[PDB]
Amino acid sequence: RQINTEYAVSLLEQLKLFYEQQLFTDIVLIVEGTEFPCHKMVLATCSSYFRAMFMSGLSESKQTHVHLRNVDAATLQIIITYAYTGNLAMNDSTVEQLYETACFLQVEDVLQRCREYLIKKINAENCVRLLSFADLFSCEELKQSAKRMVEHKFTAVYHQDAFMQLSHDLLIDILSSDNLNVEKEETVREAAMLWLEYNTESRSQYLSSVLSQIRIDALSEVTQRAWFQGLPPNDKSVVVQGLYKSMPKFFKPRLGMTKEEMMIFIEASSENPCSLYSSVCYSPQAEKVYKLCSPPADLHKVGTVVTPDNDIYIAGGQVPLKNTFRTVNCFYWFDAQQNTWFPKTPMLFVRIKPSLVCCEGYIYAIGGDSVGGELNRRTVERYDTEKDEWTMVSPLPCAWQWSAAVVVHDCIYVMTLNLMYCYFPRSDSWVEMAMRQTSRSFASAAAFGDKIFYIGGLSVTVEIYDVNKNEWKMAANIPAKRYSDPCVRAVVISNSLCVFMRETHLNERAKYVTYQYDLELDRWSLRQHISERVLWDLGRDFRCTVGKLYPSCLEESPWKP
Amino acid sequence: MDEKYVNSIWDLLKNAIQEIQRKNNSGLSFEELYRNAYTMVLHKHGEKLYTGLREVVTEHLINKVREDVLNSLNNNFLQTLNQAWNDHQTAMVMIRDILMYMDRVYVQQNNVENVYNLGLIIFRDQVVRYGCIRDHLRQTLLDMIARERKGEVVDRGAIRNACQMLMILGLEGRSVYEEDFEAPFLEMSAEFFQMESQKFL
Repeated sequence: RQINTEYAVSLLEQLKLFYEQQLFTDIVLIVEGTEFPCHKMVLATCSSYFRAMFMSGLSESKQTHVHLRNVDAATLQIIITYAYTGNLAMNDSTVEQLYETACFLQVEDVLQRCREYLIKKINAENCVRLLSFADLFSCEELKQSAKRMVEHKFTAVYHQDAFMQLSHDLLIDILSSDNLNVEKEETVREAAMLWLEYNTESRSQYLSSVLSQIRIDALSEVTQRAWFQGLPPNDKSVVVQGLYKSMPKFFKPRLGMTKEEMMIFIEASSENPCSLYSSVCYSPQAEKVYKLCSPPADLHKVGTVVTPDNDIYIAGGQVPLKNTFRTVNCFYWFDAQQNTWFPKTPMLFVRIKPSLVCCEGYIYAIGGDSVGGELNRRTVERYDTEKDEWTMVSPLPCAWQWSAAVVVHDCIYVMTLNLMYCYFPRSDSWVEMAMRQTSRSFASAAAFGDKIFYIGGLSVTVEIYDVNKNEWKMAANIPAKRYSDPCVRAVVISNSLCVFMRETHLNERAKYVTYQYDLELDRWSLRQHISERVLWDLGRDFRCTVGKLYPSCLEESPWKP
Repeated sequence: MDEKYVNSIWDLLKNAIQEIQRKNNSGLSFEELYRNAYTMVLHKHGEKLYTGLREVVTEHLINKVREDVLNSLNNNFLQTLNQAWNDHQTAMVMIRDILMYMDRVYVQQNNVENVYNLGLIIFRDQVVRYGCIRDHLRQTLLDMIARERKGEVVDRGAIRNACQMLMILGLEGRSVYEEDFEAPFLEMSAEFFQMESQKFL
């Protein structure tokens, strides 16, 4: 039995003290002239290479001084101090060299720690770099994660400097995969070309291999003429092998072309009584209802946000204590292919129904019951999508509840009962805006074009605001049946303003129908009526947002018409 | 890098391995070999290293132990076999250390047996399961066990060492050892006990 109370801590601390005082040391590591006196026992128990270094009978087993090369001094020092105290304390810059030295020394625990740290830090730019790093040092988890991140982002960037310097096998795996998040088939062609234009006459065979990989759909466009311009002289059989890649090799449709603009819904009426809420989706064009997996599977009252790059995030929320609703500041992100939710850096305050707004690539969470007992109750907190951290900003002018916030013209706009403030990201300050003549709450707003459409409130209040004009005006009243309480939802659909409303009467069933609204007509034309045979009841606290999803990755929601 | 550099690295590694297998592991460095293995597997040339290791091991076995066992099939045959097995194990200790540093990545990527298992398999194929060594070992073990059963006492720890060697050579369980030992031994025991019962009745 390992008694952790007395001996373990005391033994570890005394070993650390002996290391500090250079006591009972019998082996010293020479690293480019730097001396690291240490013990053989700790190296054997920590590293799987030092055990063979000191146990296997050779000339270095009986050697007081050992000249270990191809290792950095700082990395070896941090590995030794981790072995002597158990704390790694890794930064964000020296992770690559630390992992390389750990792999060379075969220290499993620090290898796993660095693997987890790297798999948690594939943010935006090191994806291709760490993918190449994992290709150099075999790491299945890192390889798969970096491959997915590359298939997600490089398909939208395809210009990274590090991407040019890649091995043939990794590039073939990337290109031949059917996970390319590209809505068009020419971008991958030009990416492959530019990968084969900066290094030509050196990778001509690999040029032919990538040419075959990109396949006929993009092979029949321009590649022949560009290659004729760039081919080496006196090349004949290369023409023969290039001409062959027209008929064969199974031309098939890709997966990234299925970016159907749909609607993501949360907190729906769960089918099985064992579950409370569920997240589902609706297809405006396919006229189908898809489902999504709950991010925590137990926590509710979350807020949604969609970046211009079509990303889904979940922040805040409350979960039942399950003693024998507590608020959690956790964060999550939705995978567009794996149909799962990978968590991210949690917030600093446990918010209830936060309002997340994206602007300038940053996620801004406005209000939502931060802690409630703040000295300055009207505060906010934003997110960094690149650095993966939360930065405090200028707080709210006035404290508001059940508010809504949108982004227009790269500016933060938050709407409340009657007031509105514009937050300047450049100066980090709030400027007073126009005041609504009607006091309505429990409503949301949509940022369509350059006009904010605040719909609903307690109703059918249609108050249109323009940034360039800075005024509030009414347009019309949405046609709804009397003796009902409509639930309005305003969102952009296919670059056209539309609404999604549900009417409920006494002893009557709910009806779902979306209307097409015109700017100059001030009328909601009947666009499409959602049939109850495909979509069932949603509820009251459901939310709506616009985003593109994959039908194959998701699954249809089974429900009897 | 260039093929010349990796060829020279492999040549020196093979020379070091042969020197180790020749009971001369005292004056040989370990850090240099580990660094060369690192720079060899790093450049994604593990297949060549594995093939060269297999070729070197099988050539060394066929040259040394196959000749030694056949040259002493009557003068301490089992003792020489046990000594050869012990020498092979004590060299494969360090061989497996280095090529197991290699094996981590190699068999977590290429899905093959480890170098210790490779050495065990090649030893089984080239020594124990030889066309002449196998039958001679079977005959001598049957003869000595029958003589022990007759009433006179012979060496017993040696048979335990041989059985343990065969069990380790199984490398998965009791697949090879059980057949190779028991089946001729089962038949010999069957005939012996049948004759004994016929005499006793």
